[PDB]
Amino acid sequence: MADKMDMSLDDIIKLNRNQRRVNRGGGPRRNRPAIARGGRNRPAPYSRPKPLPDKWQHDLFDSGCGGGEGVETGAKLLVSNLDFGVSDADIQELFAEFGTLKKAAVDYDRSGRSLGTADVHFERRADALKAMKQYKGVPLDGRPMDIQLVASQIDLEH
Repeated sequence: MADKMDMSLDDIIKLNRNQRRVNRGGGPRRNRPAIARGGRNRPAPYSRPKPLPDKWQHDLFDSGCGGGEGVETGAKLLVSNLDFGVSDADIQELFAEFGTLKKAAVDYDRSGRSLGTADVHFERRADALKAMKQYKGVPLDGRPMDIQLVASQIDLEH
């Protein structure tokens, strides 16, 4: 067997499969309340734990959080419907007309080059959602204007 040490491996099989790693308690049985270490007795007020019965959404982000990275919940708006000479300040004035703007600068897109398409950034996702619902489909010249949300309200996506 190339062992000459354990000798009876069959014994190991039985002993190791029926081994006990905690002879100071434990027991894989559903008889005694399994508090584990710090479960149950921690969030419980006194009567019973309250997992937030009026939870508006869910524990997607958490039951309650308040952090970030500089972009705690930044909203990126995509906009497309202009001419060519559209600059950052230009489209910024535009979405300012659409509300308090933080930053908005233009991009060059699938149409060859310039078109007015821009990146609009706000701190609020709903403001962006309203933006991408309200102004989306709204005619502006011979065609309706485009405005969609990216990396913002998409936090629901899992």
